[PDB]
Amino acid sequence: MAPIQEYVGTLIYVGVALFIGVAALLVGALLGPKKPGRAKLMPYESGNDPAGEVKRFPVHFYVVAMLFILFDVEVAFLWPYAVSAGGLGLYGFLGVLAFTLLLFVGFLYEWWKGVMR
Amino acid sequence: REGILFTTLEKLVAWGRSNSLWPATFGLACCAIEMMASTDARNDLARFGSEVFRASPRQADVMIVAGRLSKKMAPVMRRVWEQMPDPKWVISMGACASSGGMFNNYAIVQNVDSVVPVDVYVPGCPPRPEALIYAVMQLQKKVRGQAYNERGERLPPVAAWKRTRG
Amino acid sequence: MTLAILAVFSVALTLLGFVLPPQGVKRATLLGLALALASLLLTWGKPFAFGPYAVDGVSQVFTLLALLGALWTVGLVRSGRFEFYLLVLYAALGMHLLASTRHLLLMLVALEALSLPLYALATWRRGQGLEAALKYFLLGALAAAFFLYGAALFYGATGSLVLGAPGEGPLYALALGLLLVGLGFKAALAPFHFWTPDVYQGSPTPVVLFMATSVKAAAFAALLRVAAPPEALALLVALSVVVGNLAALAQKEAKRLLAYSSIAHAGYMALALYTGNAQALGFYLLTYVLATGLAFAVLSQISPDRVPLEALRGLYRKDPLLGLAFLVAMLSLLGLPPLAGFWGKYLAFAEAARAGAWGVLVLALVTSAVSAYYYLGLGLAVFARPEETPFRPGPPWARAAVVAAGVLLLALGLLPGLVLPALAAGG
Amino acid sequence: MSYLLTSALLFALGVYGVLTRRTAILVFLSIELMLNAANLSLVGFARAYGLDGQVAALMVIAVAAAEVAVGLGLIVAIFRHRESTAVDDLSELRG
Amino acid sequence: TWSYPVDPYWMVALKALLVVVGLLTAFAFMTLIERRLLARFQVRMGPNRVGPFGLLQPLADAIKSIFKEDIVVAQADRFLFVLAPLISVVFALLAFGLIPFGPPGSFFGYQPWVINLDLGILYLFAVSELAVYGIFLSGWASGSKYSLLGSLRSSASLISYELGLGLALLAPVLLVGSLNLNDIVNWQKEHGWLFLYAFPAFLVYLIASMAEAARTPFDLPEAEQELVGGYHTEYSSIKWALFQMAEYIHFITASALIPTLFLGGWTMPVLEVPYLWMFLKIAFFLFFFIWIRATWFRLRYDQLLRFGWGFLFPLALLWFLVTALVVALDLPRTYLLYLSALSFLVLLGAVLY
Amino acid sequence: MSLLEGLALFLLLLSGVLVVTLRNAIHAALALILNFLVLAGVYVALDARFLGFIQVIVYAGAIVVLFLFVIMLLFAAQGEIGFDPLVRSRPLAALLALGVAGILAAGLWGLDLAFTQDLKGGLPQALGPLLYGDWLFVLLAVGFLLMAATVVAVALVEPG
Amino acid sequence: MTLNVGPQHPSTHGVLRLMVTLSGEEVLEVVPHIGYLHTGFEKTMEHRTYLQNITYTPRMDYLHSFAHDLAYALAVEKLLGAVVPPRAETIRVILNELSRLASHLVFLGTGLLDLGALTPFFYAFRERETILDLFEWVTGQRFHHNYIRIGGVKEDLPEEFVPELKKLLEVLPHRIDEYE
Ligand code: SF4
Repeated sequence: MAPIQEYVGTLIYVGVALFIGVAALLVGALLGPKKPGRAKLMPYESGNDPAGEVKRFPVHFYVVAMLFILFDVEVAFLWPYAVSAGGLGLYGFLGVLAFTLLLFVGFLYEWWKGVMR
Repeated sequence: REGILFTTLEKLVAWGRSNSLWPATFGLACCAIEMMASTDARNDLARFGSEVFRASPRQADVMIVAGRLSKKMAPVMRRVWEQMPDPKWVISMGACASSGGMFNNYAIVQNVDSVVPVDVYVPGCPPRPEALIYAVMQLQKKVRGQAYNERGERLPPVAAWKRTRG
Repeated sequence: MTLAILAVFSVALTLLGFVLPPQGVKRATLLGLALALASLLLTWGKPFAFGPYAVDGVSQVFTLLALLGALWTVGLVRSGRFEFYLLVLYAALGMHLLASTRHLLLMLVALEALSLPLYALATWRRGQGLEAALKYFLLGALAAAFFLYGAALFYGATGSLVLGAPGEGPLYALALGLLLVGLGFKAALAPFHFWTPDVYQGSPTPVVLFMATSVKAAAFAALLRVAAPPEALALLVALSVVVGNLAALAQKEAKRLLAYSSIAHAGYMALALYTGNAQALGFYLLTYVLATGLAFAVLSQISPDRVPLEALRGLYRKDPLLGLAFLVAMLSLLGLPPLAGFWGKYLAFAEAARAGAWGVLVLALVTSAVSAYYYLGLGLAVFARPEETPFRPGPPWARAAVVAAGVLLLALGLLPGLVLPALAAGG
Repeated sequence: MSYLLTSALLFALGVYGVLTRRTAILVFLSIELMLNAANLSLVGFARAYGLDGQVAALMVIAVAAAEVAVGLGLIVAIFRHRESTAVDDLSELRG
Repeated sequence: TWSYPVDPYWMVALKALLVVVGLLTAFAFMTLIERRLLARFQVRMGPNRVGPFGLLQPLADAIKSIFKEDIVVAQADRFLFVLAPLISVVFALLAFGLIPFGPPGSFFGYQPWVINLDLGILYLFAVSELAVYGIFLSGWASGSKYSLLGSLRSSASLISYELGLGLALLAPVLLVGSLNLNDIVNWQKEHGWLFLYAFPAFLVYLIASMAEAARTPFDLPEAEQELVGGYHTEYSSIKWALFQMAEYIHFITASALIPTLFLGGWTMPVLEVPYLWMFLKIAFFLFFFIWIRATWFRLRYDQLLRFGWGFLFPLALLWFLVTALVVALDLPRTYLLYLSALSFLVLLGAVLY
Repeated sequence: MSLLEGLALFLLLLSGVLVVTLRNAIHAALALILNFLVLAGVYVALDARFLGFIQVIVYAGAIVVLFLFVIMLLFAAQGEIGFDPLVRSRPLAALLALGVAGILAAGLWGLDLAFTQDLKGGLPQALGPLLYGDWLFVLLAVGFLLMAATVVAVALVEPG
Repeated sequence: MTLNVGPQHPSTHGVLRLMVTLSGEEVLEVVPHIGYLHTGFEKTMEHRTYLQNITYTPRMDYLHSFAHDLAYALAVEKLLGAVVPPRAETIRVILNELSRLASHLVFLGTGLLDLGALTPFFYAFRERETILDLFEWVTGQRFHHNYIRIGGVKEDLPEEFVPELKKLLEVLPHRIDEYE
């Protein structure tokens, strides 16, 4: 069960953090000299820009991201199972086991193939 | 905006700043190993607040011009200098920087202050590590606002807030 | 059961296929399907539930058809890749799942299950096959949202999450429509159709065969488990048959044409729904499938990629048998006697007349005449246009299969009263 | 009931989104919002009918995610050698 | 919870506010100490001046940090630039009020914790994702594709490991039957600490807790001597500190979580002294990390990815599954106790070198 | 009730407004997260706790991030990239929007039900048995669905 | 991208500018660009005494000064014909090899620091200091060592030097192993 109270408490926590946040920033905004750059606005790779080529970049990042989603969903379910489990007995367990094995295929596919593509 | 209300406050802030100074060293030649020396081991920048080293000079402000400088390297360096935020100091480390020794080529740059302010000279190529320590003590106490010159001339705690970025 | 085979086989096969060369995997896939199909046969005439998952006669029938289609299509391509089999496998299974439950959410899920890999299958990697794909996906997800909204209103209208609840009127009335929306897109009923010709143009023939068969089947199938106002239906149908035929005048390309055609057919199928008689509708779709199957098979041996109408012509020369097959097809699609299509048409019509919807029904009859234009437009062309351009002679596999089909067409043309008696028992 | 009005509004809004934007990804974004409108609805009905709509929601969610992924995969693959972003722009198929 | 009565909202606020600045001061003196503590190890001596023992230096550092305009570039994303640190720091702060420190209500009649939940882990897990939002955003904000590309590496990687944490958190939740912290502790109060019960999950959790940017992952990057890290590099004044700050708070949050989990929070079988035992665990894990920080290196991310992906996450769930089996099967849990301990011994001994 | 309750729905709706206006992709996306924040809060308020957390976990945690990685990948923080092939369609969009709500509203006027038969429903405790046993079919479907998705996803990127 | 990895960036001990054609994770090719520390010693020294020139040698490589030193010394000595005391060559070699060790210290020092943990550096430096201290004694200088006056060094070692040298030879084996 739960007290509605603690959710209130949640909101509390967040509001505090934001104030202190904002305080730091208000300091930041107003303080210091008001002297601008005009060429320090150009990047730090030695004053060099990373500009030199513009192209399309690895699907690697997609792959990982996508992966994570699926498995995050996986996890999602295993939490309820975690809650009610022994009470669900062996039939509980078997279902989950099946399911799990399915997602393991995703992994395995990617193990022989390799995430680097 | 740099620390002041009454007397107390600015001196406070300046003390804070001075004792926390963050070295961005800018190696370029023989200096570097002696600088690495100046950090390491039985050498201590520890209690000197300068145990702090950060690759971004956007995140550091004390420039230790440590090496030897070419014509070809000069504009580069120029931008490097340029890429510092508002408070910012130039130590001219060792002789090579300060004026450039024996090399007197038609192929070189000499006497680095041409392209930058200088607050501190520390000659010797190399000097003893300790001299640099001494230097940072200097630069510390310079910024402490006790700064003077030997011609009896007052030296303000800034003199490279006398070459400005905007 | 059959389902059992699917899930397992799919899973196993996934990794296994690496060991095999793609041809060995093609071999594999062929086997699996055939087994799953087998398992239907051997269980034909008993219903088996396990939960809301409940395989019934109706389901059974439609998945006979579907599995068939997928086997064929794989049949046709050896220049592909094993993934392009796997996904089909998957999809089929997804459609099996669709039919054998009346639990709405599963049904929804099933739609997604079938639609996703289809998109991927939508390309021989050509640029076209990505545009096509994209649209279809995008539209699909939109319709999804509706279908989802409908479902939510069912849970709204009753605590039920499974078909069979009567509610009151308006909310429930509303809610049901949005289910028709989903289904509509999936069967590509007008006015949820625009994309389908275009997508066909973009997509290579074998794929299209499969899509144009199975998905429609599935859609009507599932649609049947739902029930609906006759007025809505009448609208849909009208638009489908009219627009279909009108745009078919505009045509100059096979791929788009056939889409339009199968929209007209969808209109016709939707008639049946007035009673929801799946003896009638069962029969129809079965027969419809054959013809439709036939048509694309032929087209593949031409090109398994887009080819305009003209290119096709002179087929009897190329092979006599092929010329006759394709010919028969056109007539079948006209739904003539002594081809099963006439009866199929009739049966639907009988359910319509019970429903007492006249105007519609009449119009339907009119436009069923219209269609004949393009069927002869092709069918005679077969013998004519003696110029020959790219033709592919294919395997014995397909040739035999196809000629079996064209005869089978005319066989139920003469004995449609054979299977139908012991059709659609619901278990 | 209020909440249920709200849900419908969000559905409507998303549509206005989808229709205005010709940039595909922003469409896709909109779609997602509509989907969530749904899940809210479910919750309302859960207060009537007993929390099956929670489980519902969860299933739905998962599906949404799935379709997201795939859609983005496609989106990716389309502009993996093409620079457009609004996609009626591409109209190779047309007739 | 409902099982324990609540404080009125004002008093919550008071506590919240306190603990927030408490954690500020926490980090402060920690850096100071870490710096120095490294020095000793590293045959050098730390601060001993401006202190003495450099005790006033953090203040000094802060004062330095301010009075410098945090630079804005042309080609900036105004809102995001400011926003991106805020957010992260917000989400770093958050999730610690949750945690108790002593027995219920027993902080001078008021609750040790600030908040608490029945549904503990979820919150934690949830908040952890949102920092990462910050990560790549900062990148983007800066409009440096150098920074950006790094942030993608980073975020991606982070997120992979984020997943392993989940699979870890399933395991004790089995045992206690819940993710309510109090209850988890209390379970251990009777039955015993969780490091007993699932030694290989302890392992993976540790190694997952690395991933909170904790180095030895450490192609984190930083700009120093690498393809630069995101976040920083294009920032300057206070904002840079913020990034750093956040990273430390994660570190510190983590320094609590691992005790919470495997040993429980406070709590000793040998004597009950409330506050003490907590700090002591904290302290330990801290020091332990610092040993890591020194004596361990940089991977090459490629390695790391292979590692998590190929080994850790499947293996983590594999172990979990075992445990889930035990708990499902409702037998004596003893056999698992037996197995875990042994399996660790095995899995160390197998590769003793 | 309706004081705070009222506000939260105003805000929620507001977040919605933003995302369909915004032609700063990033700004858009960001709003949508804030949306889910509210929505989650409201979930909890309507005693759906689990659902609350998952909303966050999935959408914000995973989903939008993935989205973002792509739009960053494709270097467009704005949909302002051209100008529209039709602009007439804007008011027409706005027309239709009103209609689609109107019909739903009408439908929904004519009823009220219970809203009341449990409390503290967001607890996975009582939800487990249903899922596990009855929604189990769906579960298995889902699980496969994901797997298929994976494979698909792969196939999208490199062939095989 | 084509990254122009410039001088000192990221924190590179060395400097130079590199146009890194990066394929994506696997580099394509690096087009090196230097000239950022050229001087033209050789000219200046042709405007100097040979003796003077001996100061220029440590400014080349300084990690091992003595090789330069030696190489030049010898070359000249040879050139106009000269001999070297035995004791001289012995010492000179000692110093040379000591400078060799120094060089290695720096080589490995940077390696360890650069990738991987920073730490091992500090110990190597401790030892390096010792070496340097040894040098301070004998040449009056930390480095840029000068002692060689061509034909030997300037004068013989300190006697105190010999003990101290021993010390470091004791430690170093033991010390080395753990670094290795
Ligand atoms: S000034 Fe002295 S320490 Fe520096 S580069 Fe010259 S020799 Fe090296």
